[PDB]
Amino acid sequence: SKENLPWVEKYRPETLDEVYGQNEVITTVRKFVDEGKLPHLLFYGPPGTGKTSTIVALAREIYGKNYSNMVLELNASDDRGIDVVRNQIKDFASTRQIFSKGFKLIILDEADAMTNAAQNALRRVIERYTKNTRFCVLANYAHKLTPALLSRCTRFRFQPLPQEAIERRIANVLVHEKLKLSPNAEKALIELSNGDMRRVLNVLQSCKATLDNPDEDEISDDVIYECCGAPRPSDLKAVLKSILEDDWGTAHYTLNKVRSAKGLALIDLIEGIVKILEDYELQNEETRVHLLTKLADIEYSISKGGNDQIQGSAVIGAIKASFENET
Amino acid sequence: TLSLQLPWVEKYRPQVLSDIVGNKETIDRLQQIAKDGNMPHMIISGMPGIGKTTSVHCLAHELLGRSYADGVLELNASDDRGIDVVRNQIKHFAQKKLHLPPGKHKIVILDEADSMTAGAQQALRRTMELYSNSTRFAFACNQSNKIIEPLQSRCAILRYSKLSDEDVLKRLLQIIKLEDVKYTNDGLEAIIFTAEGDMRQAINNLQSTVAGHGLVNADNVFKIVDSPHPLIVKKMLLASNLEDSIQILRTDLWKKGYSSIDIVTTSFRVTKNLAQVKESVRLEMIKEIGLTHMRILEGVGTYLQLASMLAKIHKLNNK
Amino acid sequence: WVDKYRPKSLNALSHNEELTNFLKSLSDQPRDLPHLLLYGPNGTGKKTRCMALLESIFGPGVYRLKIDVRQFVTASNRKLELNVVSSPYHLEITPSDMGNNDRIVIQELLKEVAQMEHRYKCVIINEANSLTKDAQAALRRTMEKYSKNIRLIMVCDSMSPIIAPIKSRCLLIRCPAPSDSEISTILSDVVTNERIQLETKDILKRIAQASNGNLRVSLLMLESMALNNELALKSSSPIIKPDWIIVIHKLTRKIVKERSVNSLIECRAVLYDLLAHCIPANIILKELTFSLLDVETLNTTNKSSIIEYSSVFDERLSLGNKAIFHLEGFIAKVMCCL
Amino acid sequence: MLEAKFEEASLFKRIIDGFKDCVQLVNFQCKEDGIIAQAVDDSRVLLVSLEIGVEAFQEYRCDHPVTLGMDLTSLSKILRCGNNTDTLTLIADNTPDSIILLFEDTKKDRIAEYSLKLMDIDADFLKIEELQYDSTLSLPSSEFSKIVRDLSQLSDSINIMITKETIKFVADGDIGSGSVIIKPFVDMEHPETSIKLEMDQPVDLTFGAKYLLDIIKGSSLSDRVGIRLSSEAPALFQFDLKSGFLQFFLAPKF
Amino acid sequence: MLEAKFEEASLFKRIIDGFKDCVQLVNFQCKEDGIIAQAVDDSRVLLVSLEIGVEAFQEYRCDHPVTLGMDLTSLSKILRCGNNTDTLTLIADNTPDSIILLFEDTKKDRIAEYSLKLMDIDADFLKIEELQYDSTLSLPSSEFSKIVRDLSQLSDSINIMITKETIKFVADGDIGSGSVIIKPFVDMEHPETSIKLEMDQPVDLTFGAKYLLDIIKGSSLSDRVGIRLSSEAPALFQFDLKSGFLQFFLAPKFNDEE
Amino acid sequence: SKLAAEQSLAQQPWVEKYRPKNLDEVTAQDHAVTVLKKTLKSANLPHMLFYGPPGTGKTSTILALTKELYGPDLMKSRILELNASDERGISIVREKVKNFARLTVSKPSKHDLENYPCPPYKIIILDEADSMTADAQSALRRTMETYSGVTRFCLICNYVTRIIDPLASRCSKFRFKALDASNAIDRLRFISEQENVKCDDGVLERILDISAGDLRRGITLLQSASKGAQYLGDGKNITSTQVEELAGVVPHDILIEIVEKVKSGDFDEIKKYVNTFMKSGWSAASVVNQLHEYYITNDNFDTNFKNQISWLLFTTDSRLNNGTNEHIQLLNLLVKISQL
DNA sequence: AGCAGCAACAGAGAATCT
DNA sequence: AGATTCTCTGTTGCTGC
Ligand SMILES: Nc1ncnc2c1ncn2[C@@H]1O[C@H](COP(=O)(O)OP(=O)(O)OP(O)(O)=S)[C@@H](O)[C@H]1O
Ligand SMILES: Nc1ncnc2c1ncn2[C@@H]1O[C@H](COP(=O)(O)OP(=O)(O)OP(O)(O)=S)[C@@H](O)[C@H]1O
Ligand SMILES: Nc1ncnc2c1ncn2[C@@H]1O[C@H](COP(=O)(O)OP(=O)(O)OP(O)(O)=S)[C@@H](O)[C@H]1O
Ligand SMILES: Nc1ncnc2c1ncn2[C@@H]1O[C@H](COP(=O)(O)OP(=O)(O)O)[C@@H](O)[C@H]1O
Ligand SMILES: [Mg+2]
Ligand SMILES: [Mg+2]
Ligand SMILES: [Mg+2]
Repeated sequence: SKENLPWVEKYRPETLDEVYGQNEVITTVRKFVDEGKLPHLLFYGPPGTGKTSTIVALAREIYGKNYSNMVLELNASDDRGIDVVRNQIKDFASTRQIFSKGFKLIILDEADAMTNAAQNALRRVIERYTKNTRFCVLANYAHKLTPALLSRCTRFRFQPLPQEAIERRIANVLVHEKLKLSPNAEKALIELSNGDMRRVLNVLQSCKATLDNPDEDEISDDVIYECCGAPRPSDLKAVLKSILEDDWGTAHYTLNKVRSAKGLALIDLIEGIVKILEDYELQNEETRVHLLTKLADIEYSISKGGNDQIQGSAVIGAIKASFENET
Repeated sequence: TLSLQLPWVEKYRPQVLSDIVGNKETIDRLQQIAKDGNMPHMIISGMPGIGKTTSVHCLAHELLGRSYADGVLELNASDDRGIDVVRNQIKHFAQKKLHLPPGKHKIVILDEADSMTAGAQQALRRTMELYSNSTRFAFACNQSNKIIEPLQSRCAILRYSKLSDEDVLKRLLQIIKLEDVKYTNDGLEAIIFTAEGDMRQAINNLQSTVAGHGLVNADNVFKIVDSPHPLIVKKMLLASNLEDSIQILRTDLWKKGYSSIDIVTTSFRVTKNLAQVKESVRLEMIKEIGLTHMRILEGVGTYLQLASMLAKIHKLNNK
Repeated sequence: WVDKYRPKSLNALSHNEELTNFLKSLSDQPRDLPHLLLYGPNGTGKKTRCMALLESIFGPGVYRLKIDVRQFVTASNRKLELNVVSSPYHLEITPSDMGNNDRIVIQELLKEVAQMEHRYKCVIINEANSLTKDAQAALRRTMEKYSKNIRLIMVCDSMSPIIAPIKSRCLLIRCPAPSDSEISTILSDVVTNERIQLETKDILKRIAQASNGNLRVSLLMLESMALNNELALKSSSPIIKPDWIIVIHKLTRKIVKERSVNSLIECRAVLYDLLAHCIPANIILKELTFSLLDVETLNTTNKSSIIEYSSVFDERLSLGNKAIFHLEGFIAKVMCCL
Repeated sequence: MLEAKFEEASLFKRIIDGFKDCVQLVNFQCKEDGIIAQAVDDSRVLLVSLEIGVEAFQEYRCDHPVTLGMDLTSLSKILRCGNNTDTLTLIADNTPDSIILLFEDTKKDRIAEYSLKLMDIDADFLKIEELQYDSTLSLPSSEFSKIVRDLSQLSDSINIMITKETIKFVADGDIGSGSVIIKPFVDMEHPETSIKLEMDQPVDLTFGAKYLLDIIKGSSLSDRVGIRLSSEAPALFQFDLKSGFLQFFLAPKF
Repeated sequence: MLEAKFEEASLFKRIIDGFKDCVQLVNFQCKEDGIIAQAVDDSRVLLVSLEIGVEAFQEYRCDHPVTLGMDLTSLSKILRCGNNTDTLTLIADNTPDSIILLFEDTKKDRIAEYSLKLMDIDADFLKIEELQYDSTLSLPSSEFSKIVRDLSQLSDSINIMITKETIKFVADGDIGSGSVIIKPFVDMEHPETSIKLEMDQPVDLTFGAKYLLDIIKGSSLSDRVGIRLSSEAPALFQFDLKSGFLQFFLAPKFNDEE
Repeated sequence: SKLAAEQSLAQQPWVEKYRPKNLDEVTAQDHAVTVLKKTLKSANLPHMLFYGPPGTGKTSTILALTKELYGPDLMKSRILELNASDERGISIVREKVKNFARLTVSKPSKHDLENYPCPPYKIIILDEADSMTADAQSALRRTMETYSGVTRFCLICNYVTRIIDPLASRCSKFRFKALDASNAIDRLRFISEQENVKCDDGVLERILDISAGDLRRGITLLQSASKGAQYLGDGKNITSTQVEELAGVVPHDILIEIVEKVKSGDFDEIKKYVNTFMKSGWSAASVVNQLHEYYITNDNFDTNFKNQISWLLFTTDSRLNNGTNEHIQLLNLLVKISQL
């Protein structure tokens, strides 16, 4: 049953009308398929944007419910070498369908992990067998693909999910589940997503589990922040104010009590302070240079461990010394 | 839907050497060779999508006439091209008896010659030397340095260059006339700008824009085929003030879904190939772009690292 | 000799009485014993104290040990060859005898010893600082999965390269270097047992002042200078210094005397000759910097820059593999500073 | 539940030999009228389809169909314990995580029993067989194997061409070309050697030699092989069993 | 001196086939009552021990024992010249640097003679056989080979369990588990197919499948195999010869010990 | 059977003796165990990614969850645990992990369904995912994306940055918080009472203060203090000084001597005192941490001095976190802070 | 200090011929 | 029925990226 799959897998789009966020590419692909001229596609974009769902729904709309048989889907989990290409992909492209009549579809998902020799062998397979089969390459990084292979396909960039589409999907999930969500809670949820539907679905399931109730109540900002462990804008701005204006010992005490009262992480506070200070209209860019350099150094040091108190004091001192040049 | 139509790159693929709008010198050279005969061993190098495979295909077709089926041996990178293949099949084809006109020869086309192993390339030397009177070799590669010098010593070297704006514009105008498409000057200009000397990519973008919107206009081309990635990165690095570069990185690159690895790597390429600033400042910018890369390869790839890289580059440019 | 007079039990220790009492406390109940990590200066006597603690956890047969050999296969049939020190109650492995293949030996050998098993068999990991981060990560879960059959006693000189999970997974025991007085008392018993002739006792103190807490170096230097004075130490017996220390001192003299590229070439040559004779580059850098700071011709401004450059290039050497590439850079930076 | 006892473990071993190598995953389904199994190779050009009726077994009981998927390699690894003459019983509950293979000798003596781990495969049996094919022919399977083994050496493609009273196999590659021409004929001295051909329309199809080579294995299950060709669908090569058949559907090269 | 003539070179070739692969060095010793040989693998979990009495030979003369060590691989390389029906004579002086293998056909015609270089091995023959084992069983060796070949595919460990009137071989690994259960029985229609079992105490030991696979080779020397198991010592698998025997002693896995 | 397990636990060190067996034993990581308890009644366990400081209880939490889910019978049949002591290349991830994921779930027994929920999926956990290469990690993407109906993936790591972005997006991120005195004093007091650890008033809270968010190190220090107090047999209570002595903490007077040498003194005196201090074995990380606490906490230094001392201590800790020589780094730090 | 892709060599199994 | 030869598969080593 579908009630056992996680929310990321349960709510996977099955038709092209359930893929939100991407409109300019979805309409163009629908027109390509209706008019017949479907070229070799290259879906490039960040994780969680809906490239795999888009191509799966496309193959479903093209071949019907028997998609799992008329399409050759290869990914990084499967062995994709040059010999694998030579045998499997060439035998698939050269032959025809065993279930119906029509062009074939080869979905090379996550093809950014393929060997250079494999791409060099495939770039002539795409150019030779082009009247009976098509190629779809999904990628997160366009630098791992050879320029020859990159030039044979039409590139579609999957933009991050905007506010309207992600709110539409959230409303769809809140309709499918016996769940209510606060408006400010929804805004905070959209803020900690960066256009990643996977994160939204995961944390929505997690905060529904956090409710502890038969779901007669609502999900507020407190639930989201306590479940995702993300700092609140209130505590963020309080720490920033105490760092910018208050005394050194008082700033240290404030940072300690804020990061220990809710168990917040220093890296999340660093990213939040970076995001907040990005809107600050500042004087001569030397302060911004020092701030960015020191904050990136502290983040790279945190990414390897160390003393949290020493790193917090380093953040405080870096912000203070950076702002001391603004006078 | 039941079947698709042939793409314009394959449908309008040139079949005669006159239809090629590539490098005029080498094109007339190959045309005179096909007219007179006595085709020598050749290695055609260049960049993807400029008319290298089509050129050698047209040359072989025009030179062999109807005997193309039994006189031309095509081997691509999709087929096994190791030492065993060169030893058995290529040698059997070169030793094969075939009655040809007194001006033609058997042609062995080897696509993607830069991918053949060292053993096969070494074995091909005497293979092409002992049968150089009834078998000729034509290599098509992108990097001539990947082919050993002994093989390059026995053949001509044809280096294909990028296609100027005029040639791609003329070819696109011919395709539009042959297809009856509604277009405009700014749309074709945007297409050629996003092509970057790539004729195949230009025709592909044109066909995609036609099948997606019908009218080839700059707005449609820009909304379907995003502007060149390296140009926005160059404009970001060449910014004079830190806030302008930060806003460019935020809106154009980060808010549109470009990964940090692509941004930093495109950034490295732009710098390496930069010519506006001096050598020392370019080396310092490349050095800074490197630490950000090392930190991103270690999994610390975020917007703060790119912001710090830009800040360090500006500090270097800050005398 | 160092080996002829060495304690074999906890009651035979003659310095750090608080550490001996802590070891006796830890060995009172031996079955509920967690993993241990002995850290401190090199030459303090932690490897003797670990064996003395094993002598309290088990019978006196812990010292009757044997050397065996075990072969391993990496991806290549290359048979990594590793010798093992084994005892009927414990075993000792030194992953510092190979390159980046520490993880394979660690995981395979420890899994074999843990699957075969007072009730547990002790494991002594010698020189845990040379353990690569991947080998330490592999040992991280092996320390916890098999805690009723395998107990680790890791001997190291500095917990700086040891990862935080391993640090947390074992008790930490510090071994401070013995005071000059205890070293002098030990040397007194040694010279009365080895029948050495001392005109004045204070020379022994000077030996301590020349060893910097190292007992292994102290006894060896005492015996080396006892052979030059023919078993009769006088009031002004010269101090026997190792050859590499003299080479480093001459290198610092050359550094402070001449600062040029022509001298940088011979400095690189001296560094090559030192590295080719089984001398680590970190110790070379440490001794070079410490003896350069002792140069009275320089001032505080020079010494501060010297120590900063030495820290920077020590980080470089800990992050690099071509040690001379960092040593020559540090030497050039010091030349530019002076 | 699954409860199927083969008189001779050998029959099952030869059947599996047919799926062997050319496919990795097989989906079995037992039911009231027997057992069926389907396997498709990765490139999707070959489908191996089996049908064993109730009468092919010495004992068969089914009150509740069971579908089970498995790795063929794992299955064949275990399929060499049959002594050929051993008795083989396939056993599984209604919601299995494994399939039990039980080999026993006549006497109580030796009992080899295996418990093979199953794979979850989305049930999706194909029904691509045609009502009528352009041409139909049968001939001794050993003869078909030789024909395939001959030509295979010359090319990676073997063409089958059918015209009135003529069947022609052709391969053409680097070293040269080859052809095998056979004609329909009834041998009364023993009709298992005859070559029948019913042509409604001349056909001319090309197949990848590597696949025909996989298919010839069926010779070990039947004396004759039936080949049905069409320009509209995958070709069918069929090997009849006593109550059943092993079928190979192969898509022609485009 | 060493002077042992085998009627058929084949017997010696099959005997050496038994040491083959699983051991590298073999130490032979000829004496007044015959020839013995011992070989231990590198991990020391398997000992191969041979005994050939004087009566197994067509001619045997020994007035002075000789001990000689050699590389097994070198020996087998030379052990395919026997034509099986050829006559084989092993020859060596009292202080040998080599061992001479002399193959001759009935008629004076073909004489193939080899001079194999010897290795110096510290003489240290083991005597690990027990007086009584927990359980003893014999069964056709071809049956034992099949049992081992079955289970081997499933795991690197094969367990042998013995209870009253029951012998059970079991393997359990990744793809699943398997077991072969056999019961004692006397077949008068030909007793070489019977399965005997004498159990003084139930036993349950695990062995490394790679080693049992080496051991099954003895089938070529005898119709039956004797298996003696104990919880106190290496298991003994024995293949009888006419006047002699080939024995394999295998240490049970402790949990991980071949 | 069970009694042998009880005795082996009783003869086991306190770290493994008091390992959380149920989801209720988790004292401080409540946000994660609440979701884990809620999904125990449902059947929609998503792919999870535990990350946080070492010793926070990630492995213990996942073990307790798998136990409460499957029972001690299915605990060994529906779990695939891969640690850092095993090979986890592309070959292993493609063969073994994918074969286990593609396999069907084992049939539960009659006693399993009566007491445990027995979900229709199995669990594949990968402990210490920091050592996994990024290509072997990307190989797991579709493996965990397509076979989610039959298996669930649980990644465990300390640095969440070492895991690629797609894997971090596919799994639900669970951040384990540091276990300071506040949220772990209850667990420490429970461990002390269960072992009759007679201590003073401010010992346990001090122990966690030395632990810096690490309950494993705190339990180890408590066990060491209890052993040292039982060996003496005086019947007194453990003191905070006795605890900080064996914890590697430099005494207050020795640190005040360092402060005096830094404040007043030249390069030579500071170098000599550092050479003397390095003779007594102290961890440079602890000395740097104590100096940082003293300098930032003391309200007698200028803010301009405080920014510089914070940056210098940060640089020194970052350099020490790479395996450098403690003596050189400590001397450089003290010299740099003496010039201020 | 992986992998991979490789290619070559050796061993084992199956088939055919005497 | 046994022996020999040929073919196929697997493992190891070397080279290149
Ligand atoms: N545009 C979208 N509309 C609705 N749901 C979406 C959308 N994009 C992602 N999702 C959800 O996120 C899940 C994962 O989507 P995927 O297509 O697998 O992500 P992706 O774009 O392929 O990025 P990868 O796989 O990490 S490279 C889907 O099953 C949906 O539940
Ligand atoms: N000079 C040209 N004139 C007309 N069409 C061209 C020209 N060059 C390329 N094209 C088009 O581009 C398609 C592909 O050209 P190719 O010759 O295959 O590219 P290439 O120069 O060989 O670079 P590769 O194959 O990536 S190494 C042709 O089928 C044409 O449609
Ligand atoms: N939240 C907790 N509640 C109770 N005991 C805990 C808790 N966290 C850790 N412990 C104790 O610390 C021991 C180690 O737990 P682990 O789960 O291995 O720590 P960890 O988070 O895995 O650290 P690693 O493995 O270095 S990342 C457990 O056996 C407990 O005794
Ligand atoms: N308790 C002790 N009393 C006297 N000498 C000792 C004692 N412990 C160790 N020593 C000696 O002091 C020196 C210490 O150096 P070494 O043994 O190498 O240290 P470690 O045990 O840390 O490796 C050796 O000569 C050693 O035998
Ligand atoms: Mg995807
Ligand atoms: Mg080309
Ligand atoms: Mg853990």
